Amino acid sequence: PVLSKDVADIESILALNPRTQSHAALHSTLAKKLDKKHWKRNPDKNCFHCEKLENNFDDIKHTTLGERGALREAMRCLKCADAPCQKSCPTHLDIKSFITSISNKNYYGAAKMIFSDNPLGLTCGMVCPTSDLCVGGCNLYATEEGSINIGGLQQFASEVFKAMNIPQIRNPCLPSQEKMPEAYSAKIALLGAGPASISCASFLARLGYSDITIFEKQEYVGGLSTSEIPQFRLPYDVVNFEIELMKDLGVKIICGKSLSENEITLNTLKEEGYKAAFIGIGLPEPKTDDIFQGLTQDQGFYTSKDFLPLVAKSSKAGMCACHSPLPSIRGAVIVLGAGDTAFDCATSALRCGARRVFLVFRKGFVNIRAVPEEVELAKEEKCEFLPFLSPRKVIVKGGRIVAVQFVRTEQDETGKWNEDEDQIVHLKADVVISAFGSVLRDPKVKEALSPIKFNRWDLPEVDPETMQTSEPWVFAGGDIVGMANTTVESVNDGKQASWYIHKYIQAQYGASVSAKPELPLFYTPVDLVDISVEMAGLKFINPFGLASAAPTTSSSMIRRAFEAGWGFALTKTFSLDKDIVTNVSPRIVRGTTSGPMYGPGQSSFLNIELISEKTAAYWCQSVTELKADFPDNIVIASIMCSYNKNDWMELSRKAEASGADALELNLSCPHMGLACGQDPELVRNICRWVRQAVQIPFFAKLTPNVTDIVSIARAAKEGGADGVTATNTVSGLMGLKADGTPWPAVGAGKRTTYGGVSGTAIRPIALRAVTTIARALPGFPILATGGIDSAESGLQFLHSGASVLQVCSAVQNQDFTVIQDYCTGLKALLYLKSIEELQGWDGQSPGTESHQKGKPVPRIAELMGKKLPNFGPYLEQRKKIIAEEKMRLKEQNERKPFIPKKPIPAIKDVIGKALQYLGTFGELSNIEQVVAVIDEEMCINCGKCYMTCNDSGYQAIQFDPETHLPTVTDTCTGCTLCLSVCPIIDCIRMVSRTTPYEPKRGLP
Amino acid sequence: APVLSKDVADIESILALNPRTQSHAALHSTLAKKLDKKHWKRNPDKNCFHCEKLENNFDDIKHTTLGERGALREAMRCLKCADAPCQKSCPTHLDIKSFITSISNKNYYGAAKMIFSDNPLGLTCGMVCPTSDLCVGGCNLYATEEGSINIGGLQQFASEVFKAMNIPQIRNPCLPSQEKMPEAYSAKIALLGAGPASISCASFLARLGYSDITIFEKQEYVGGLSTSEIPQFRLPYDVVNFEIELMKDLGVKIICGKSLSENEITLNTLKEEGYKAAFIGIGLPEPKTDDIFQGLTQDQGFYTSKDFLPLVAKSSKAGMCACHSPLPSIRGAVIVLGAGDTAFDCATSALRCGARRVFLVFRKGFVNIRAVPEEVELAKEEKCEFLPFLSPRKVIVKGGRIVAVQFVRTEQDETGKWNEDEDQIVHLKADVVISAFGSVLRDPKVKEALSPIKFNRWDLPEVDPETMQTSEPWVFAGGDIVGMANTTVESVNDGKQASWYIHKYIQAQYGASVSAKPELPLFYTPVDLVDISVEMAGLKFINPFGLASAAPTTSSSMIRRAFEAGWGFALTKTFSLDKDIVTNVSPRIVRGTTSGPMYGPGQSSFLNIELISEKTAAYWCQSVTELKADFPDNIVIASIMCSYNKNDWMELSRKAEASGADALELNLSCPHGMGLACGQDPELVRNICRWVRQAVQIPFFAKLTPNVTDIVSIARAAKEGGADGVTATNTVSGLMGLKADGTPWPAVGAGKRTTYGGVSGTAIRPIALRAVTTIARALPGFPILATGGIDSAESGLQFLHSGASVLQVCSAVQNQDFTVIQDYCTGLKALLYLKSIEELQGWDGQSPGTESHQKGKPVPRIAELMGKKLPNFGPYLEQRKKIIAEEKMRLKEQNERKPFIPKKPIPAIKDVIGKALQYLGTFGELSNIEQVVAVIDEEMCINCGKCYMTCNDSGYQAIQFDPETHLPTVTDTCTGCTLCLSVCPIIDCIRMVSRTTPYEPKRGL
Ligand SMILES: Cc1cc2nc3c(=O)[nH]c(=O)nc-3n(C[C@H](O)[C@H](O)[C@H](O)COP(=O)(O)O)c2cc1C
Ligand code: SF4
Repeated sequence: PVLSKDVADIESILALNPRTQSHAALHSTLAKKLDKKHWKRNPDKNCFHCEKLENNFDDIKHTTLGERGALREAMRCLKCADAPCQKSCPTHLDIKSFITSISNKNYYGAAKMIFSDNPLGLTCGMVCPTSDLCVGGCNLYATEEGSINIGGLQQFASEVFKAMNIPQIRNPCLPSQEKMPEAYSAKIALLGAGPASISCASFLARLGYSDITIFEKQEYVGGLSTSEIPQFRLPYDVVNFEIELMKDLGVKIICGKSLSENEITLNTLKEEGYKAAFIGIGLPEPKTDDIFQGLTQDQGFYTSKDFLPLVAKSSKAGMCACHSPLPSIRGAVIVLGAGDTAFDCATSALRCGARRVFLVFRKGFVNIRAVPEEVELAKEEKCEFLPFLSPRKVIVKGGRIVAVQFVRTEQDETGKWNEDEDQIVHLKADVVISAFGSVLRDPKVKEALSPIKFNRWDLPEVDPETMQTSEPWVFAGGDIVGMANTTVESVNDGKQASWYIHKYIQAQYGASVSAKPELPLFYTPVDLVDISVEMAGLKFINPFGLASAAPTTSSSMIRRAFEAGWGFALTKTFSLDKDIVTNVSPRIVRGTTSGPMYGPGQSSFLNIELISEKTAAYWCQSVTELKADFPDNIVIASIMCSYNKNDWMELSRKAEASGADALELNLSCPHMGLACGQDPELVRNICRWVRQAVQIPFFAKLTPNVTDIVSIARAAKEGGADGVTATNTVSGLMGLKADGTPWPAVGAGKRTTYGGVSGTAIRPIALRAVTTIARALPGFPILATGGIDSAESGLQFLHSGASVLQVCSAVQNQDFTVIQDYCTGLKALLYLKSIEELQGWDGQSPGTESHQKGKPVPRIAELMGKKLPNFGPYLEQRKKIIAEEKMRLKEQNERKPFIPKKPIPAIKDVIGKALQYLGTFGELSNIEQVVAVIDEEMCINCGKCYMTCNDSGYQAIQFDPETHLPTVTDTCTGCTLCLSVCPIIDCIRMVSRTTPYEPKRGLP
Repeated sequence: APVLSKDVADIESILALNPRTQSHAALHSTLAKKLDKKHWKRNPDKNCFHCEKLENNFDDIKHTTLGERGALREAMRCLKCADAPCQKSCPTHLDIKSFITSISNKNYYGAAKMIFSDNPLGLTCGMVCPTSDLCVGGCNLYATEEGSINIGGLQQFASEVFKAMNIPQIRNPCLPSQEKMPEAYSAKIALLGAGPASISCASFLARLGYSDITIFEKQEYVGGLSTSEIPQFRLPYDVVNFEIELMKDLGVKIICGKSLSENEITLNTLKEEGYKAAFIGIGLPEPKTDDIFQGLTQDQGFYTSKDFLPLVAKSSKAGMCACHSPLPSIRGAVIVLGAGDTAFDCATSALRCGARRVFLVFRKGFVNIRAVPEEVELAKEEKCEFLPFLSPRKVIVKGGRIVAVQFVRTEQDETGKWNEDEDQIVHLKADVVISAFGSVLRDPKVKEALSPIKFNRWDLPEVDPETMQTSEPWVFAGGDIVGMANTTVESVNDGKQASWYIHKYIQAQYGASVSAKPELPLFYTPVDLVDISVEMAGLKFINPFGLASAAPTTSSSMIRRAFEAGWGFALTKTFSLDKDIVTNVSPRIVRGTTSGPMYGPGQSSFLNIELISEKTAAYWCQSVTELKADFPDNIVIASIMCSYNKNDWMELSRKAEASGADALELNLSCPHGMGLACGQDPELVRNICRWVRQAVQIPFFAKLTPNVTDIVSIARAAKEGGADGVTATNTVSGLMGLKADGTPWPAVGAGKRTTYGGVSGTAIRPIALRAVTTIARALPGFPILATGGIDSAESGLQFLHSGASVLQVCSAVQNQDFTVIQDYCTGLKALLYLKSIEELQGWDGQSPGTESHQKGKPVPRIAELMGKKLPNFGPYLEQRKKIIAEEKMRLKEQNERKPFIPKKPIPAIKDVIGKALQYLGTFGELSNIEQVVAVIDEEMCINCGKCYMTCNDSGYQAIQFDPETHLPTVTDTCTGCTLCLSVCPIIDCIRMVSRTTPYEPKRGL
C-alpha cells in the first residue's frame, strides 16, 4: 500500500487540522448568525435576565487567580523603582518585591512581604478597591494591555501560605519573654474585633507586648469582613485564618462584652489597671430615615445592618453557633443607595431568591459612590439602576409593603441638589433595603467614651498622625474615626496607632523609643532555617553571590550588594597594568531568544564587554576595604593574564596580598580554539603557576565552548585548583536587522564580533556542565553560573553538585534586592521538605486541582464525564446543573499547624542528590512506557495538543468538532509533545501503559 | 588615598530612589496617604464628575488601538487555535489564527493579505467591529484570567502597516490576460450605493475578472455611513479612502450624483441600457421619526441623527467634501433619544461641538441597551448621563429655541409589555434635542425604482438569505437595506455572498457553468510575484524552507501533507540499517524552561531524548520513491546514520540514493572509539564523508553538532572528505532541569531516570547563527543548510544573510503546525520586496520606524507640550489636557494616495546570501574611538525606572530619576554599555547616539 498516504481512519482523525485555503470562504450572514451562539463564551448583550443565583455563594470576583494565571501576570509587572503602586497602597506594601517573589515561584517570600505590612493581607487582596488605590497608580496603565492585577496577585500568594499551614512566631531577635522589661507586660485593651483592632493588636504583639485583650460585642470576630461582606466576595475561612495568625502571638479575644455605659467604659478600664486602650468599634448603627418609621422585616423592610448579617450568618459556616436559614426574599426588591453597601445588598438579594432587583439613587450614574469593579458585579447580575429619585413614602397595604413613591431630583447652578415635588414615580416592590451608610448613635456608647473630645461629625477626635484621642492613653482607628472607608485604611489606622501606643506605654514606664518609627516585620519558623554552606574551607553565610560581571563593575556596587545580604561576590576580572583594556560600545544587548518581549525577565543578554577597565591597584585596595568592613562576606578576586608564568604569579600574589578570600582564574585570554581555557594542557599549566604562587584557594572559570568540559575541569584539578566555576558565557550572535547589520553595531562601519550569551537561555548548558563535572569529579567543589534567577533554579544547581550559586543576568534584569527573595525562597524550599502532609507539592506549588480560570470546578455527580465544555449551549446546561445543586443543598442544611516530622535539611544535605537519577540512555527502561491523559474539566479547547500530535507526532488525538474536547486514543506513544505545548498547567498528565507497547515500524 | 569602594556624595544622591531591602514595616498615616495618592494617579478618578474638554477634539478614542510593541505581545499570547471559534464567529470568516500567527512572526504583509482576502474593508472593520458580540465573543482565551484576544486591535494594526507601505492591489496573477477573457466578463454590471455592501460586492466581482463594474452613488462623497456618520474619532476618513482606492486598483468605476429613483436610475432604465445585473446597496437612507417632533427645526435646536452626524463629519473629515465647513455650534444641554450605536455617537460628537452636558434618554432600562458595552463605555467615560424609562411627550419652545422636553415614565408588565404612566412626568431642561431612533427606507420614488421586486412584511426588498437574489433573478441586494444585520462586517459579507451568485447568474446568461464549490479569489499585490526560489549544490528549491529531520518528519505521510501545504523541501527522520534499529523511551520531549513559567504558544525551546527513526529503511526508501513520484519539484533529502564502519555507510547510502532521494544528509550523532560522537572528531568525519562519496553520485551534506570546541575544523574535514555542504547545526546537549525534590524531567520508569538530551528552538538560535557565520567565513561558498530556532521569515533571512542557502525548521512546527509555511513564504517575499522601495528605507524590515506614542497612539506634536516635563499621570496629566484642549480651540479659530514603485529590481535570495558577513570581524576591528551614549525620549517613557535600576546595580550610576515626575535623564557619566536600552519595556524609547563629549575610560586609580 501507499506508505506515504494516511489510511481513511487517520484521514478522519485529521479532519479539523489546519490547512491553508486557496480561496476566500463563502458563508451567508444568516448561517453566521445561527452558528454564532454555538461558540459564545462571554455574556450575551441581548440576554436581559440573570442566571439562577439562589443560594449560590460561589466566588464572583473577576480578579481571582490560579498559579498559571498568577505567574504570567507577576512576570508582566515591570517591578518598578520608587513604584507608584506602593505609594498608593494605604499600608505601603512593597508590591515590587512581593510580585518579584511570585514570578520567582517564591510564594512564601511574597506572603511574608505582604503580611509584614498588612496583617489582613488575604482579606485585602480579595476586597481592596484597587482601581481607587494601588492599581490606579500602576505604570502599566500606560500600555494597551493596562495595569497589573495587584489584588489577585496578593490573594494568590496569601492563599498559598494559608494552605502551607505555617504559624506566625515571635520576632527571633526580641529578648526572651522572661527578659522583656516590665513595660511590655502592661495591660492593653482594644474595643471591637474588626480590621483596625486586629491590626493594632498584631503590631503591638510583634513589638513584644504580652497582655493584649480585644473586647468584642458579638459572639463572632472579624467585624464587617464577617458580618456584612458577602461570602461570595470574602470567604469566612479567610477571616478565621488571619485571626488565628494573630492569636499565634498571644492576643486574647473575649466575646460578648461591650463598650457601653453599664458595661465596659474608659473609666472602668482605668480602674482595672489597663494602661492604654484602642477604640476600633466601627459605626454600629444604620443611618435611617423617618419615612421608614416603624416598618418591620415582616412587612418587607430591612436596613442594610439588618439584612447583610442575616445572609452572612447563614452562608458563613462557623460565623456563629446556630445554624440560621437564608432569608425568605421573594419578588421585586428595591435597594436604596449607591455605595459599596447598596451593591452588596443587591447581589445578596439575588442569593435569597429575589426575582428582580432595583437600585435607586438620589443622583445620577456619574455620581455613584462605589468603585466601578463593584458596580460591575451588580450590572452583570442584571440589576436595574434608577437614577435621580428620592424616596418619599412607603405604601403599605394589607400589612405588606407594595410600593415606594419617589420624587425626581435635579442639580442646578452651584450644582445644588433639589427635589421636584410635582414629578413623581410610583415603583412597585415587595421588599425594600436601605443602604444609606452607618453612624454611631447609641448614647450609652458615646457616654462610655467619656471624657474624650468629639468633633463636628460626632466621632472621636484624633490626631491624624498619632491616632491619639484627647485622653493620651486612649487611641482610635478605623470606621469610628471616619476618615477610612476601606479595610486597608482601617488596617493602616491600627498599625499607625500601634507605634504611638508603644511610645506612650514606654514613656509611662520611664523609657524612650527610637525617633525613627520601627514596626517589626512578619516572621515564621521558615525564617530560622539555616542556609549557610562551607566549600573549599570557606564559610558562606548563604550560597548566593554576584558573578564576575557588569553588577561588579565597581567596588561600591559590591559594597551595596553586601549591604542587601549577598553572601559573596567576585570582582570584575582585572589584569596587570600592561594588559589594560578599553571597552567599545554599544556592548550589551537584549537576547532575541524568546521573541519580541521587552522589559522584565529578558531570557538572555549578549555582551562584547572585555575585562575590567579599572586597574589592579583599584581592585586590590578595594578588596582590602571590602574585607575589612564585611569580614563575613566572601570576596573573590577574578584575574586574567596572558599565557605567561611570571605574570600569573605576579597578579595572583598581588590579589592574595590584598586580603581576597579566594581567586577565580578567567581563562578567556587567547594563547582547540583560540582561548587558553579551551586547551587542557594550558589549563593545567596556568593552574600550576597559580597554585605555587598563593596559599589561598583558587577556582578555574571554565568555558562551556568545548567538546568536553570534563577534560578541562580535570586539568584544573590536576593543576591544583580547589574547585572550578561552571560556566562562562556561551559563544553566540544575537541576530541581525532586516538590512543585514548586526546588533550590537560599533562605529561608522556598523561592525561587530562574536559575543557571550548569558541568562536563562543558557541554563540547560550550564546544568549539564555542572552535573557532568560532579559525576566525573565527586567531591571537587563547583561554583555554578548560568541562568540562576530564583531560589528554585538555585536549588537545581545545588542538587546537581554545585555548592554555591553565582548570579549576573538576574540582577541586570532587576537590582540587588532580589537576594532577599532568594534567601526566603531557599529557606521555604528546605523547610517544606520536612512537612509530611505537603509531600504532594512541587516545591512551593500545591498540586493543581481542576480549575476553570483558577476557580475550583464544582465536584458534582451530575456533571462529571458528561462532556460539557464551558461555552455555548453546553455552558448553559452547566449553569443549570449547578443551579439545581445549590437548591438541592439548601434542602440538606479547625486551623491546626503542620509541625516538621524530620530534620530540616542543610545545604550540605541536598548537594548532589539529583545525580542518582542521571545516567546513560541504556539505563532508561523501554518497558515502562507512558501515555497522555487529558483532564477535560481543565481544557480551554484550543486544540494545540491535537495540532502538535498531527504535524509533529502520531495523529493519536481526536478533537470533537462540536465540543472541541480532545481525547488521547490508544495509538499514543508517550512522546509527551502534547503535554509540552498545552497552555494549562497539568491539564495533560502522562500515566503508565496498561496495554502492551509495540513500536510502529512502518514495514516489518 | 580615599575610600575607593564607597560612593561619593554625588552618587549617593543619584542613588536616592534606587531600591533597597527594608528591614522594618513602613509607617505612613492614612491622611498622608490620601494626600499622596492623587500625585500618582493614572486612571479615571472615580470622584471626578465631568470629563475633560473635548471641543473640536477628533483624536482617536478607541480602547482597542495597538502600536507595534503592544501588538507583538498580544499576537504572541493568542493560542492560534485549531478550527478556531473566533473565526466561526466572524461574519466574513477571517482566518484569525493565520493572521495573528503572521503578526507574531513580524509578517505584517501576510497578515494584511490574509485579512483583505476575506474582507476588503479589513482596516475599517478592525476599527469599528463590535467584537464582543462577534469574533472575540467566541475566543477560547476568555477561559483564562487575562481574557480574550484584542482581535480587532490586531486586525487594525496589520492593516495600518499595510496602508503605510503603499502597495496596490493587482488583478489575480494566474487569471488569463484581460484581452483573453470570455465575453461574459465584459457584462455590464451596476451597483447602487457606494457603502460597505457595494464596495465589497464590486471588489469581489473584479477579483473574478469582470471588467465593467460601475457603482452609482447618490452623494458627492463615497463610503456610505463609514464616511457620513461614524465619527472621525472612531474611524478616520483616510481609512475609508485607502480601501476605496484599493478597490479602484481593480478598475471598479464610481459615479457620484446619480440616484436610484423615479425619473433617474431605475431597474427599467438599467435594463434598457444593457446592464446585465444590479446590486442594491443603498442602505436605510432616512431617519426614523416621532410625530411628537414634527415641525421642529435646526434653528430651534432640533436634529435627527441623519441631519446631525453628517454635519459633524463634513466638518471634521479632511476632504470628505471639497466644502470647508464649521462645526455645528451645540451649546448648553443636549438630550439624545435612543439606545443604539447611533445615539452614543450623537452623544460623544455633541461634546466635540461644545455641549456643556449630554443626556442619553431611553424608552426602556439600562438592561435593554442595544449598543455593545465597548460602545456604551465611550459615552460613560466622557460623563454622559443616562436616563432610563422615559418616553417623550412634549417639546417646549420659547423665544424660538427649545428650552425643555417633557417625558412620561415607562414601565414593564406582567407579560413584558411596555406601558406608559400618564400621571408620572419628567420635565427635563435642555437646549438641543437629537433624535437617534435609527433609520428607515421610506421614499416612495426610491421604492418605485425597484419595481417589480417583491417587498416583505417590513417593506424591505426580499432576498433569499443564501444567494442574496431578489425576486428578479438579475437583481441582488445586501447590506443595511436587507434588514438582517447592522454591522459593517455583515454588510461586507452580504456583498461577498452576492458576488458569487451574481457571477453564477451572469455566467449562466452567457451559457457557461460555474463550480459547484464556491471559489472567491484571494487578495493579491505585486509582493506576491516575488521569486523566492534558490539553487544549492545543483538542486533547485522552490522556496528555501524545509522540514528538518525530526518530530514533524516522523511519518512519510506527514511530509506529504507538508508538501501539500507548500514546504520547499523535507528531510526523513534519520534511519539506519536493520541491524541498527532502535526503540524509543517515553516521556521523551519536554518543553523548555528557558523563558520561565510560560505555557502554551511559542515555547522558547524543547529538550528531547528521542533516538533515530523507529521505522525501517525499507519503509523510508519506498516512501522517498512515492514522495518523489508525487512531488517531483519538492526536494527530499534522506537523513541516514551508521556506526563507524565503511561497508555500512556505503550500503545504506546506496540504498537511499537508489530510492531516488535528491540528496543525503549524514547524521554524525553515532558513537565510536574530541567526544564520543563521530561528528565530534574531524578525522572520522573526513573518513565517513570519503566513504559515502565513493559510494553515491548524488549530493550529500554532513550534519554537524554544536557540541564541539571548533565547528569549523569539523566542517572543513567534511569538505575535504567530499561532502557537498553541511547542515549546521544539530541540537545542543543540555539538562532541562529538575523538580524541587531532585527528580528530572523527563523521567523514565519507576526509577525516575534521565540522560542528557538535545535543546532545540529559539533558545539555541544564537549558537546556530554563530556556527553558520563562522563556517561561512572560513569556508566561503561551501553550501550551508541552516537549522536552529528559525521560526519566521525575518529570522530565516538572518541566516541567509549569514551565509546559509536553505533553512530547516523543527521547533516552530512543534509549536504550531505545517501551515506556518504560508506565513514564511509571504513574509520572505515582502522582506525582499521592501528592499526595492526608496520611500521605506527608515523601516527595519516590515516595521515602520517607531514614532513617539503612549499606549501606541501618537503624541500630539504641539510645541507648548514639547519638553515641559509633564509625564502622563497625576497633576501633570491634567496640565497636558489643558494644553491639548487650548490647541484644539486655536485650530477651531483658524479653519493624494499614489503607490510607491520599486526603483531597484527586487533582490533574489542568491543576492542576499552572506551580506551580513562584511560586518563581522575580530574584536580589534571595532572602533573604541567611535563611542555612544544613551538618550531617552521622555514622550515615550512609562516611568518605570528600570533603566535607572539597571544602570545603578549593573552599570555606571549615570541616570537621574526624578522623584516627582519619575522621568529618567542620562547624564555624562554614561559609557554607552547599552544595558538600559536592553531592559526598557518601550521599543525605541531609548536610542544610542554618537558621543559628542570627551570619552575617557574610568580607571578607578
Ligand atoms: C524530537 C526531535 C527529534 C529530532 N530528531 C532528529 C533526528 O532524528 N535526526 C537529526 O538529524 N536531527 C534531529 N533533531 C534535531 C532537528 O533535526 C533540528 O536540528 C533541531 O531541533 C534544531 O532545529 P529547531 O531549532 O528548528 O528545532 C531532532 C529534534 C527534535 C526536537
Ligand atoms: S493592600 Fe490593597 S491596596 Fe495595598 S497593594 Fe494591596 S491591594 Fe493594593
